[PDB]
Amino acid sequence: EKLAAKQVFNKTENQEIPTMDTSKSTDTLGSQILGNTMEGLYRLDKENKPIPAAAESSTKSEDGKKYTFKLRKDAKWSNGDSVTAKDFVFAWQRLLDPKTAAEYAFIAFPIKNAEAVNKGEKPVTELGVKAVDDLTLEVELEQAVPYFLNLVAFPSYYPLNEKFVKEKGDKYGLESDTTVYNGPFVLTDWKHEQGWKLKKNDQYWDKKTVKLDEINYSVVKEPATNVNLYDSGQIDFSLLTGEFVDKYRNNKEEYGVYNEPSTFFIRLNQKRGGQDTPLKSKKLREAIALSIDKKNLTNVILNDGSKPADYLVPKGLAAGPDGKDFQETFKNGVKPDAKKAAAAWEEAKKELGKDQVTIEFLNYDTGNAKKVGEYVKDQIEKNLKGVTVNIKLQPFKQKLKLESDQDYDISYGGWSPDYADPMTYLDMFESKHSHNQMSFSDQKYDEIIKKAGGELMTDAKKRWEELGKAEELLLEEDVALVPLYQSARSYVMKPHVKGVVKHNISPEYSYKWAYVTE
Ligand SMILES: [Zn+2]
Repeated sequence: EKLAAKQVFNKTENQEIPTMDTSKSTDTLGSQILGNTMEGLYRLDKENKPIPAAAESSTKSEDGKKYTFKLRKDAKWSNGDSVTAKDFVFAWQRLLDPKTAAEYAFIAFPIKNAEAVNKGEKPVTELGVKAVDDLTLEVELEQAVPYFLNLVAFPSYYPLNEKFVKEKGDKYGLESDTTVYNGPFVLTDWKHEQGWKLKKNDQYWDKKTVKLDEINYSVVKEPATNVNLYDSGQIDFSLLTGEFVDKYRNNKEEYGVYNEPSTFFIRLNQKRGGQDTPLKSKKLREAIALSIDKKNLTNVILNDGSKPADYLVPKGLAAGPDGKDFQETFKNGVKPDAKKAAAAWEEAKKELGKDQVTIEFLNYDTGNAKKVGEYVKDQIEKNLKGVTVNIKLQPFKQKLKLESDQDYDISYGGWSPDYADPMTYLDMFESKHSHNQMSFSDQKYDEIIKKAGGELMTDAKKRWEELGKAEELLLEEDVALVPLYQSARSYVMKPHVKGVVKHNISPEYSYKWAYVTE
């Protein structure tokens, strides 16, 4: 295993990075690039376990509500500034400051006074996080969270250089030269919708461990172009979907499958801007959930190890107090049936006072997402005779803004867990939660969801049954959204590229331990 001369890793992504502002990032792509150009207090190691990163150690109080983090004196930002505990004070106050309008403010609510800060009841200075020293960060929690060292390894908890963010203002995080880096790599040559480079950060304290000199990224939206780039040696890595999986499936040196605790689904928006949509109809939402044969979607279109899913909480995310997987236990979801779909759609005509309906289907502009869109559109139109579904392709940045603004009717999207617990899928759909984005509201659901939260440390077992009935109320009774599949990424990786880590929680990839052999 001899090191090569060129420590260069070439890949593609099929979207432009939405933003490099840590406080406003909502998505797995920004998380990937931030998770390689920043460093939180902790990071996930090669087997997804939280280890000291920007902190060199941490202590946990008797009652589990106070944390003390000890930082590295030699840690520096890419502009030469020392990484201080005040960078953690600033970043966390900025994520929660109402004026920031951060859609991920909620992931910091475990911090003391965080939700009061985000509501605007107390000033940001009351946030349960203090810089006693340049190298000592103490953090007070509302209550004990056993996976808190995991949460500080999540990108929304990454630090920020206040002086740099204040100087760049509203340009902060939109450009590679308007972002500053405390991670293993720096972001350079960020050509919007084209590509960007990760270069080894010479100002990083653990630069001795980083072997890659650069990771090159191109935006490529067509799987056929990705297979050509890989075969010609232009790139070292490619996801595989559809017919393109068949060619590589048998190659034990290069082919892998990433089995992701992650699900894709159709969002049903009940209120577009401030006007009701046909999706207010419980019978229409039921009819859309019954009309999609998911077996043909995953076995022919995806073709990559993805499993059909009637459930939202993915299999292998978390296990209960008896060690049984959450999704194997409850097996929640509506089972598709074309005939039940028709009969529920007949009922839906009376609820709405219409026999013909036009719903806009919001979709990614990538090659395999088009085929998924056309399949679902053909399934709904075929089984709900009189429904017109108009597909709208959008790039990811623009698609995420339409969703957060609720300027859509139905949307195809996916959720990657923020933590190894079903609440990361379920909490989204409580009334007025940041990521509902479909004006779905059920008082029955909100009560059960928030009961499960204080209960984890007290009555963990009752909580497990509570969340199972809550997903049941959400999928089968209310039919708030339509799950499609549990994701599994097919890929090829060149044999000479070693040590690349796939994670269950974002950042999805770490490259700091990756190296190239000959
Ligand atoms: Zn290579």
